[PDB]
Amino acid sequence: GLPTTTLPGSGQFLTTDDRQSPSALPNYEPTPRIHIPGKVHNLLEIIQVDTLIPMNNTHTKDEVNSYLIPLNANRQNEQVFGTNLFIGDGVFKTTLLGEIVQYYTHWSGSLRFSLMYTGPALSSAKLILAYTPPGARGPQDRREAMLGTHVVWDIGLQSTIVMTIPWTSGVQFRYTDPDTYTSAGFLSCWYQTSLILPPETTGQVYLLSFISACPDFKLRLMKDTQTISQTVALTE
Amino acid sequence: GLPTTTLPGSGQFLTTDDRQSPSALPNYEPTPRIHIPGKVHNLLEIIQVDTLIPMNNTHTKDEVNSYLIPLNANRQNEQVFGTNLFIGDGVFKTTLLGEIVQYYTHWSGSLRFSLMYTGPALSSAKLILAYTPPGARGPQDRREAMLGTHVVWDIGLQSTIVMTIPWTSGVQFRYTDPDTYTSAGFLSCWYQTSLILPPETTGQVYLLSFISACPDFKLRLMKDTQTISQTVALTE
Amino acid sequence: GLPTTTLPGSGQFLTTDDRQSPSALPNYEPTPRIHIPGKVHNLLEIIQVDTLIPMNNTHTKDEVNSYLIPLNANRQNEQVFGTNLFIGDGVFKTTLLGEIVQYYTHWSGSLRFSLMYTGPALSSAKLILAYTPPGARGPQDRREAMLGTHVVWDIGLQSTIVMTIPWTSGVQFRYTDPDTYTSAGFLSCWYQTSLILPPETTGQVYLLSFISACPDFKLRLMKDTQTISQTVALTE
Amino acid sequence: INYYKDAASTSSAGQSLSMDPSKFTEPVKDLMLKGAPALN
Amino acid sequence: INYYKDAASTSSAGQSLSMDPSKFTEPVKDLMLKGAPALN
Amino acid sequence: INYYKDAASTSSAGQSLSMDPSKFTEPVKDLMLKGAPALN
Amino acid sequence: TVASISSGPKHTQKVPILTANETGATMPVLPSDSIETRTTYMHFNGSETDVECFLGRAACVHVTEIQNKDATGIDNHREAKLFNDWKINLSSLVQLRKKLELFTYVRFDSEYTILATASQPDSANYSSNLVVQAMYVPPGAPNPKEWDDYTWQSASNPSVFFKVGDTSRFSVPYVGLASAYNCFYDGYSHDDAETQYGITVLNHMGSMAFRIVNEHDEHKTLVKIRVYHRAKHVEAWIPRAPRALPYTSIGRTNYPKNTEPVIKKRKGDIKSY
Amino acid sequence: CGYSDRVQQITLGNSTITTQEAANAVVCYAEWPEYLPDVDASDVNKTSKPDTSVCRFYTLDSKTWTTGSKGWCWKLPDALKDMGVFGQNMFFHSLGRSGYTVHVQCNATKFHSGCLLVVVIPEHQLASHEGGNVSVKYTFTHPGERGIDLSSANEVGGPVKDVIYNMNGTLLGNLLIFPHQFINLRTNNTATIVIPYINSVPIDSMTRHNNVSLMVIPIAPLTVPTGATPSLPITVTIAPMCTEFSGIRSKSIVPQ
RNA sequence: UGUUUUUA
Repeated sequence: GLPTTTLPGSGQFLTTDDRQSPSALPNYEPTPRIHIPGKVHNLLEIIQVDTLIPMNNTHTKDEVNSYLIPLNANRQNEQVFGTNLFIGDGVFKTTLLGEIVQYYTHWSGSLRFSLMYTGPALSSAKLILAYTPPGARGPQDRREAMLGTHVVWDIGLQSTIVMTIPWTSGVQFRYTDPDTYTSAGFLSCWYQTSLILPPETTGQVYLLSFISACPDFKLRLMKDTQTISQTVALTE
Repeated sequence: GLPTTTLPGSGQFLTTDDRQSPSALPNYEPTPRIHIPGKVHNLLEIIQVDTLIPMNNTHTKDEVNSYLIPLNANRQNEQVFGTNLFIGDGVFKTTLLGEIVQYYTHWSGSLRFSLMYTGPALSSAKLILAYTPPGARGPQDRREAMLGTHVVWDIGLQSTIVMTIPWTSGVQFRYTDPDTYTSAGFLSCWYQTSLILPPETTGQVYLLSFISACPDFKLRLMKDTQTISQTVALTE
Repeated sequence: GLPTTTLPGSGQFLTTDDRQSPSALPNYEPTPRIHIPGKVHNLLEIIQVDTLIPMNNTHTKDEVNSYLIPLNANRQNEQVFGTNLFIGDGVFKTTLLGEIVQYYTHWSGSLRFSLMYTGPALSSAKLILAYTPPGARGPQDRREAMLGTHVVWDIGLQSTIVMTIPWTSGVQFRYTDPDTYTSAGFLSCWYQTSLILPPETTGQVYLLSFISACPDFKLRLMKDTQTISQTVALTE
Repeated sequence: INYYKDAASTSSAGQSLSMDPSKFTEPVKDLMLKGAPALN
Repeated sequence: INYYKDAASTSSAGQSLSMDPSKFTEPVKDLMLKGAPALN
Repeated sequence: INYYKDAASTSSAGQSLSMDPSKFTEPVKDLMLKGAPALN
Repeated sequence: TVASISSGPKHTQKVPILTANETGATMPVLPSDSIETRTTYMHFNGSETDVECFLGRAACVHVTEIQNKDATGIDNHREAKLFNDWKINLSSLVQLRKKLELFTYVRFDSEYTILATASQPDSANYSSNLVVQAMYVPPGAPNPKEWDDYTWQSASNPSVFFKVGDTSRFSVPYVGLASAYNCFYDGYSHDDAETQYGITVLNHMGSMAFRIVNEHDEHKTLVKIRVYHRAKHVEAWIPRAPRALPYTSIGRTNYPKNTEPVIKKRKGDIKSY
Repeated sequence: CGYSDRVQQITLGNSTITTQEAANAVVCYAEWPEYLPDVDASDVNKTSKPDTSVCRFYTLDSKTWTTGSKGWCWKLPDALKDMGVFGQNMFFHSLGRSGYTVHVQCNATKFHSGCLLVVVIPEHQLASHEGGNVSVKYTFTHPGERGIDLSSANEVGGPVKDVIYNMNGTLLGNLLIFPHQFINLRTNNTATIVIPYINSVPIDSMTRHNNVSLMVIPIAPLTVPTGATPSLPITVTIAPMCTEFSGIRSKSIVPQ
């Protein structure tokens, strides 16, 4: 018989090792494969899909209103919303991007941020979406915000703006978990001109906010999420 | 010596693993092979053989009468027999098909159901064999039964009808053990016209019922049967 | 299964064995490589770099003065400095050469000893650097010293002399740890003529001493240094 | 690769793909075709 | 080298390099080009 | 022969035979030859 | 592979930044569309986000206490914990459940790892060298009723014997009746007013029964068995909204009454950072 | 070369739908509905393909969108069980397979504000409000053309109706992973979603199992101009396509 | 040509 020497770490159970094993059902034929639509090979496919951000993260309970960014008429040089860009935390935590991101430790690449206007067709508004790279505070005024990466958004026939947050980092990868060194910066929106509503219309109109990954997006080092928990093993 | 690392599950005895092993009788010559008729390679060969169903499953003790489906003369629009099609249960449990089927967890394919008439040659009858696919109850009348898969059987020189129960299922495999989701449906027989007996003949005539598998039949995931039991290991 | 026989030393953990092992992060992509200057492949690269010897090893505390070899004006036929050539001990212990050398048990090859004069440009001096091979004591006078390997150094426009200590040994390798049998010998410096200082200048001028390895230098049998110690495992 | 001298030491043969249910299903002297009168 | 008869015994397949996010991102009947008016 | 999918699973690379001590020993703009006056 | 292309100033009637999300399409807008970009490369394959990697590492799915003790004067060996039965499900431990429930249909070959660890909480002189039998009981097969019943014979049932402290490791092919398992089933067993919703045998992996084949010692030894499942050759369909609220039951989408808000309320207004 | 992508016509059978403010139709998972091929078929029975008698637009009874409307949910093929010949075939056959062209309609003025999320969820397994292991009863999951109004009160054995949690314990904002379209009143008055047959089996029981679920959910609430009726009608029109039925049989009896 | 790449 072949002389062998067993290395240390023999008889260890490692939850990550992909080894062959004996089948407990030999010569068993598994059910044939049929065509099912919506086959997912990679998470990086589905993370490229826009999902609503609960940006109006200001409610006592979870509400539909939490997804609605309020716009107010006849407001000049004023803030619409503001958020940090810890995508594994805050407003982003509950989004598909955030949820998938939290299954991983490191992230890189560009984020895709969308705003959709839901006000009357006979209304008009210009907004400025501003991304503030890290190292500077969240902008406290518009003049400060516009110094960074920004898109001036004219609201018209096209209801949606798509502002890409360009990958602005020294280190090649950022932490998904809120970390100071790997802070992504800040995102803000301001009134460029104002919201003008047509006659016979009152009150607040709303933006819908979306977040998606750009195809240059990266995730690595899988981890357990903190988005789900249990004390007791479940029963049927 | 070759450095090795022992995986977890080393020194386990798995009753299904087909490994090489040292022979306890080296250089032993086993008796020569001779030709014996009736070689069985696969169970799917023998399961295609018709065996009698104890359809008259109505007796205090097991009887030959249990295999005899009674026919009564001068009965119009009336039921002959009825059964569900759990082939690992009920009337089918004790048949060769049922017995082999119970050694497996999943089954698929078409069943072959045969009726053989044993009444006088000078007798006449028309019967309707009806298969009711699942989702509908067992038919309570003939008009209900004939809406499903059915064979109108004229009894004559050919004594036997062969009604194939076509594989009517959404899921590709059914459970051999009675399960609601994987119910195969119902089988019934009715008087299409009536049984007419010749003069000088009285009483009941009988059908013999057979069940066999069609060559498109499938069985998988071997299991222990519940058709045999013991409390004590046997002695000679 | 393949018959095997486990050799003795199976299940041993040897800190030196370079074996394959299962990765705990499968399919993980490590950060891309970028160009960083100053890549070190081998210690024998960096050990060829001159580092200052604390030859003036005569102070109560570690001082900058310890690196300064004092020269005195109008001294004839007198010693400047003297040292043994245990490079893993004494004046050499704290140098880069000494520090790297102490990570190894055996050393071979030639040492490169440099002196840099830091006195006035209008000063003049001739020094004799003498290497005394082992078997003879450290030279007590110049006439004794000059009988060995020596460089007569004229101090001028070129501030630095580079005296190579030629590998003078019977055994092919010497011990880095002070050992009598593998003693490397002695190094000394003497006034060949004298130090003459210009008018209006007083007191001591200084030499800087450097030690480096020649490209024929060898180190082997790695070991733990005694240049660092701890009683308690550190915390953050 | 077999690690032993004996044939008994080897693993199972897998599957005999050669079926013939006819020897059990149709063990008749005269040939009976599906569709033809069984007796005539 | 596979040490077993069964396909289930084999190791994982690694990566499907074939992605197509379009089936999720752009499940539209008419083709929409980046830059072109989404509606016209 | 590597028994694993991962590069991290492999053994050490042995030796980089490529040395160049010059980057540490002679990191000078102008070339200095042994024997030539260091400064002129 | 190019990550970012070089792109300079844009003065164009093509506005890649303007779209209509009303279409339900996510336009592949890049940084090159909103900013001036430099050329960068990915240096990245996306190997770790493949479903085989995402869904294809071992996870605890079941934990069970069984006792090797004298069986004299015990009427139910299942309930005295001389053996325990586990209806195989990956829906009992929530961390793995959420991962699987990112999808509607999953087809995978399984790889089980069973780790038995012993403890003698009361006076014991030695650690018994117990052998656990893990017996796979598919639906229809006689579920063990006694710890040394005729069932354990496993003449046709798959069975594993392994020492306590050590582990077992066996692969199981995809055993589903359908072409894929249902993580979700919007239906019933049949058209009945009181039949079970969601719960269906489409996901009946089978059952696993665990006993210690050893006879009793004088001391009671408690063996906690931990079942680990690793999915292999994973295929997944129909990505879903991630689970937000905690679970209450196996195979049900049920969530607790009076459950807490999962959207992380801000400190300050919508304008705060 | 001029024309429009907002002006659309869908003709199925004897039914025709027109729209002049359409957003680009969604084809779920870029896969058009198709008949089951022989390589995926399990059932040996020749399938009844009912053609234009069932493959036509059935308009569902209109819903009223108010400022306080939470949303509506329909189950398919359940919603169409009482619709012409499709419903009959559904009940007369053991097995059924069908794709759908969903067309949701909500028109308003250029003064109106509001946004509907029209989303198709495969295997939309509802959660019980009673928690624990409580089951949702057949009658509540199979409402028919009435559908489930999420603004309504809970019922014993009924589903949970908090639209925020998608009736299933997932968040509303993430429904966009499913094939969806918005009716943004400023942009759009009609959503269209072509659904293929989505199941783990090639064909299935249409009565006991709902393959897909149509949800119409107000995200941005209805804001009508001053003096207007604080209501808008929402009309759902569904057409089966590539419909297959197998295993014809006595008509199935279902609860209620 | 208010043109975008690639190579010396």
